[PDB]
Amino acid sequence: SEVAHRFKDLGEENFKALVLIAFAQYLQQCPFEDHVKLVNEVTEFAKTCVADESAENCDKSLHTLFGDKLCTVATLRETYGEMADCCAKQEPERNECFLQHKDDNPNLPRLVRPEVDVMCTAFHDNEETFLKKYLYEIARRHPYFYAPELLFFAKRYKAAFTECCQAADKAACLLPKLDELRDEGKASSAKQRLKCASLQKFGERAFKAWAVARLSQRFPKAEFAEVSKLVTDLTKVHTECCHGDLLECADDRADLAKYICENQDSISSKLKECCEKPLLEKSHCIAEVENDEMPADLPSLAADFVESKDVCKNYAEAKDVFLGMFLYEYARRHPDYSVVLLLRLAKTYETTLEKCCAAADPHECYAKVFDEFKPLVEEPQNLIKQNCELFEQLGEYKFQNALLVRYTKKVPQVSTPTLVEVSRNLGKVGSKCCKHPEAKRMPCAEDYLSVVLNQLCVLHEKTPVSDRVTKCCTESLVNRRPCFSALEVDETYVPKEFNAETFTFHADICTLSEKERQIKKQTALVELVKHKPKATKEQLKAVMDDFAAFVEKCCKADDKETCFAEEGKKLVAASQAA
Repeated sequence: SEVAHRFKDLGEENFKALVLIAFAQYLQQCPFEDHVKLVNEVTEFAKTCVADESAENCDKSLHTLFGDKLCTVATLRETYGEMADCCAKQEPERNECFLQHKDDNPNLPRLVRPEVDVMCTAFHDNEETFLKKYLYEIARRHPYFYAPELLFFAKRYKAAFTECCQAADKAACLLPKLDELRDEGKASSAKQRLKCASLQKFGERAFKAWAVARLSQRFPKAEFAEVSKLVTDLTKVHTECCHGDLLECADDRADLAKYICENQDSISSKLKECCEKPLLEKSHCIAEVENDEMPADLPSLAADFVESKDVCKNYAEAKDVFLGMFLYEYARRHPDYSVVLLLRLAKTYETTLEKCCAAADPHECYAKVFDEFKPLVEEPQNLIKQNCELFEQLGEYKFQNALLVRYTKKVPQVSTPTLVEVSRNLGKVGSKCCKHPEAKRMPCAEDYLSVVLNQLCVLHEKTPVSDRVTKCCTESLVNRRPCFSALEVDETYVPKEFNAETFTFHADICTLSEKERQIKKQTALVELVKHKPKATKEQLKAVMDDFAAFVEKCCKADDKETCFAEEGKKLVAASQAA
């Protein structure tokens, strides 16, 4: 009985909660009230199996069980359309299908939060339904959210309400909290999508190279045998979470947090503090702790990898073991390199041994490897340096604007919603990393960038429109940023004259937040570029400022919606002329 074993391992509580997330990530357009019953039904089942492993269907694979239930409601296409065909199939082709349909940008109502009073009440009336509703939405909206981590945010989102609802000034206690979780969930979300993308599009070897270089930077004191085992289990944890096996993905992520802690001394010292915390906080901590200190006396790399006359011999026997070794070593000494930079050097190295380990004399041709690493190391350091400066000058909002134009000119074929989302996020690299010593910037930076880019890649992949995007995204995971950074203004671009309406801002813009308002301004910026790419100097940065004026002005003209529309009509003529 697997659901019984799993049920035992996680406790009714988290079992039940994880079940809701699996379903809600498989069937996103499905109603909460429905997901609630199905989970209730699966939960009621689980229990009979705990009381008797020999019961009726207690021997089924979780997917079999989990899919028949999902299908008691998926088989209706006048509501769910395409999803019905997976229910036509069987495990494992059916689960395989389900995953194949997870929507990255569902056509879902934008979630708005009710007043603080409204919320705090609901919260007291029934905290369970209140939090169920949360897990539900966060999950239907972010189909690849790391199941285990979601249970953590859940915990944190609960205490916000508990604490803040007793507080004297509820709204002031709370608001900033819901703002922190919302903000930090998105980042989590994005980060995991990248782990699944790895696995799924590029495969396990890809992911392993990442986990090797990553753990190694974080645990430079840990042995390879050690770091290797962690890399194996970390890989199983994300495989399961990314291929829909969420209960066991949590069960295993627990075990790892336990092992790590149990073998604390041999991994890292910065761990002490996480290993005393409650299970969900211990895995989050461990998952996000800082890098340990580097060993006092570590050799010179060149010795075993470029000087040793038995490098090719060693590389040939077990390449992947020897190659992990290089990365592990190379990584541990440079926590100032982006992980993708690291993997780029491993890849240079690998191919460098393929070529050299067959040439007559091997020693003389690979003797130059680190010489090849060099240009690979400058470019990124020079790009973060360049984009940080621009940041201190323009400030965030404007910076994003510059990146919008930059990326819009680059990949014009792309949906506006997207260019506005990805570019605002690309933009956010400035406030995240430029506040670090020239040492910490590259790992913070480039990696941030990759997580942003993989966001595009998946939003674009849905509805593919530009080939250069598909190219840069499919060509190799490790070279995306360099790829996009390299692209230049698409001259093939066939613009769209000028829309009469899409530049008519409406009075209600005055009631939205200053965040959204920038998103409205920015969206039109994007549209601008998509009509006049050819010549767009500072002049653009100038036409944008009018609209900001136009809004600030017309939002306070005591008009009858008049000047908002009527000024717009004159100003759209002003922008078309210029």
